[PDB]
Amino acid sequence: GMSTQYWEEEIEIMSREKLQELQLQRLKKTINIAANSPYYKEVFSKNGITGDSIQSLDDIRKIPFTTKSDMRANYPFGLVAGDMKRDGVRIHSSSGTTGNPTVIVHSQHDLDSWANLVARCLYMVGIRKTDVFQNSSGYGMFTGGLGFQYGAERLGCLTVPAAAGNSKRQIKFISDFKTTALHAIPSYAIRLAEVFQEEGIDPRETTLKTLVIGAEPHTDEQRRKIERMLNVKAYNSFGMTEMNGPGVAFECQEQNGMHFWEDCYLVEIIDPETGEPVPEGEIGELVLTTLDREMMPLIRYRTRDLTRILPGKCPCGRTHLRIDRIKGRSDDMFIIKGVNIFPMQVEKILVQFPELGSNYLITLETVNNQDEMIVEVELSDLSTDNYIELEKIRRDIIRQLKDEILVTPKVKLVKKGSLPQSEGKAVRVKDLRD
Amino acid sequence: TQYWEEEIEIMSREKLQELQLQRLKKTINIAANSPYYKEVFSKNGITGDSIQSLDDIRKIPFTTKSDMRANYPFGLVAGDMKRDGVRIHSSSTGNPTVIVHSQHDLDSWANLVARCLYMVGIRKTDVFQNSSGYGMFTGGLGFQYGAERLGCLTVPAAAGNSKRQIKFISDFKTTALHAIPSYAIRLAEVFQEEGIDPRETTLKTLVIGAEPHTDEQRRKIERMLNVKAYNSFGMTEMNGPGVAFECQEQNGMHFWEDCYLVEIIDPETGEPVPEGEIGELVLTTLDREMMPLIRYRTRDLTRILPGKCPCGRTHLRIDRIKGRSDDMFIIKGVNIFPMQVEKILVQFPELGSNYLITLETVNNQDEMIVEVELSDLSTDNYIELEKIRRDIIRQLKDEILVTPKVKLVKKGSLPQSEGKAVRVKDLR
Ligand SMILES: Nc1ncnc2c1ncn2[C@@H]1O[C@H](COP(=O)(O)OP(=O)(O)O)[C@@H](O)[C@H]1O
Ligand SMILES: Nc1ncnc2c1ncn2[C@@H]1O[C@H](COP(=O)(O)OP(=O)(O)O)[C@@H](O)[C@H]1O
Ligand SMILES: [K+]
Ligand SMILES: [K+]
Ligand SMILES: [K+]
Ligand SMILES: [Zn+2]
Ligand SMILES: [Zn+2]
Repeated sequence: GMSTQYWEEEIEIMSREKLQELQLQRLKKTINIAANSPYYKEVFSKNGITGDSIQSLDDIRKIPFTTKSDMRANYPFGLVAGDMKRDGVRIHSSSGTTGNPTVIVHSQHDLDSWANLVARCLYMVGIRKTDVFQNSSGYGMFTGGLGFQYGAERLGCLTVPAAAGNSKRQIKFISDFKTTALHAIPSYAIRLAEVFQEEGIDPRETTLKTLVIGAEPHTDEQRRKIERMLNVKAYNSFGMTEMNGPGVAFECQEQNGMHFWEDCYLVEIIDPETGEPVPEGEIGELVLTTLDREMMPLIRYRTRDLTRILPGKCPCGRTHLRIDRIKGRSDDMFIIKGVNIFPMQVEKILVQFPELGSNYLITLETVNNQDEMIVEVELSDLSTDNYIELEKIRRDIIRQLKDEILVTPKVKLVKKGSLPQSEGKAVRVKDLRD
Repeated sequence: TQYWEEEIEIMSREKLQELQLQRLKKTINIAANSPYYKEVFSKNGITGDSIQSLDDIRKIPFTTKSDMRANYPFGLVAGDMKRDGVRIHSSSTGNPTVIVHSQHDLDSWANLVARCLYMVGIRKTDVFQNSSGYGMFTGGLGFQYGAERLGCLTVPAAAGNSKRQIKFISDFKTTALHAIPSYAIRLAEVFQEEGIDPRETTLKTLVIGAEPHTDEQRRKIERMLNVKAYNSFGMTEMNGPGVAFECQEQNGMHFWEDCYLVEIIDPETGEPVPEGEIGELVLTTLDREMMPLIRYRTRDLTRILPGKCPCGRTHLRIDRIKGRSDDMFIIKGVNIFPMQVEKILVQFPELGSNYLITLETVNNQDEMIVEVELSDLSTDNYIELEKIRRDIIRQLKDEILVTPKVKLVKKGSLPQSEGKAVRVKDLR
């Protein structure tokens, strides 16, 4: 607190009263912009939302929630409010070809606001322009790639856009370029420490000092295990494509709850049953409204993430609220290797193969500290194929699943009737991870 | 014509040489701070007064790939990397080359890419899709920063997943696409597989590079997708994309002489070739500060196309890159380039674009086999296709001065590489 350094001091230690004043000003601006989108223009017309409906921050509960289903219904540009042809500079899309994915469109302002938030996060945990920042996140459509790339360049780091995979190349970059800061998912940070030992390098004696980990749920003990393996300080990083990507919520150097940047997001913790705010400090669904987005703002978006607001002031001096770890979700979505997957994406691929039966089972396991996804599917006794032909089909199933869910799964063709008789519900994901 | 930077793109040759000399002296003074060029300049008596004319650059020795491997990773870094270094890129072997950029270097690079896209008619109203690999490879971030700088609605699709590439083009109404020539053909084939006419999409402009390709292969891509395709040159050492680029005349690639000093040197003598002859492309960065490169031997073989261009731009044009020095192979003591084989295969419409040259040793003698896929448009029978196969062997024996074995294979039988297509497989 007495010796804490801030990227934007005036905003990061802003009084709660002036912070709420800033939220209300940006909330009115966001509602007036979103009114230009075809989607929110209909929502505001149906629910009588005018430019005078929002007079306080509590007036936001007048607006209905925006769901993933509504965004799929208005795919691809139903929620675009700005001039996409003149001001639109980027699209970020979620995985899939069997269904309508999620699309977020950004203007140059939106990219700058997003890069500033990521720079604010990196600076908060002690990362400076003198640091060598390596990003092991996937690039392309994944917001983790370009998100940290623009943020680290904005801070002034010597960036190493390593991208995903190739552990031996990740270790080569750290050794040759003297990397000090690394962005990786918790499970891959353990893999890199393992590969360091395989190549005869002490993972505790590298140039690494700071680690940024997120994208998937992990315990505080898992993080402390990563800190001991690599002799580093690891910080929890939260974000999602709908909210830009990285830079949404981030731990401070106290490593106790993730500070949510309330100047760019309005945070609500909602009871998934009633749809009403939970008692202060209880676990509920995270519902978010963008406050600095102009091309495609999102109002009261149901993340389906479950968390709580941690009570008490933080010793770092920052007044922005802190959320607890995200330990689960209120929908059927699962995360493997940091990638979000829906079970229907797997089913929509399997049904295309007449050699397969309708009964399938997706099992998630931890092997050698790395996450593995196994897809068991029964064979239809209609299959008039031998071993060589069925094995060629199995490889095609792996290929079509890899293209759809963006992770390589293990496909096992099992005998008809071998898989256990389900309760008759769509619950077909058996997670066996700790 | 419409220009991104009119004052520079149609600048008089006299003022363009004046600009080159000013930036050449600056580059030499900056590079003198690097451990590598500090030794090179001291050994060769290169001072701040050695360069008085653009011809005085021939006082400085060449920088090779071997020199960069020897000084890997930061032996040629001239600026303050800890303070001002904002990115490291790696080329696509042994230890890959490393180029370190400052914020100035990234801005100069992004500006050159936006200048290129604007030259071929791409505007902020276009939807730009980049199918280049994203990460250490300069094609990803290089075209991303350029297209955003111009103001395009960018689609960072990255490499692979053809079904997803086609979905983005259909749903986001993509108008401009960056792809390697071989992948542009793959996308057109996948369009047909998914029941979409590849000639009836929102695509208007294509940017193709990385792979050496013939003009006829480019015209084939233009007919498949009903687009205008433009040749894009670049390399990690020279930033990446935005180095050289065709104009709307599609006749030679304009080299941006405000950021690069171009030399065509004879690999034997080490002297400049007679004006317009084929030699090794030797390049010097003019607007790089963190890690400038002086007289770098690219290993690329090309020539400077003579005459001014009808587009009005005064920047010189290079011909297509016939091939790299490492791409060349030796069979029966005869030097042969893979592009010599491709230039003959493309003039047969019965053949596909996918081919593979395999080199083997049979009975202590070297043998050269050329596998080439048949196009689905071939309505010819056995006797007619065999007459074509004999004509292919004949025109090849006359071109490469060696008799090869030509085998017409089924469409899709030859392997497709993830990145650049592999045209030569040496098994000796
Ligand atoms: N730090 C984190 N801890 C737990 N879950 C996280 C964390 N960061 C992200 N997630 C999960 O990932 C989701 C965001 O996924 P996504 O939009 O695909 O972005 P990304 O490319 O980073 O995975 C969140 O809604 C949440 O469920
Ligand atoms: N337009 C082009 N036509 C032919 N060859 C090209 C072209 N662009 C690049 N190349 C080749 O690729 C080399 C650069 O490769 P590299 O630095 O690894 O970049 P990249 O990631 O795009 O492959 C050049 O030296 C040249 O041999
Ligand atoms: K730096
Ligand atoms: K995730
Ligand atoms: K645009
Ligand atoms: Zn704090
Ligand atoms: Zn021209």
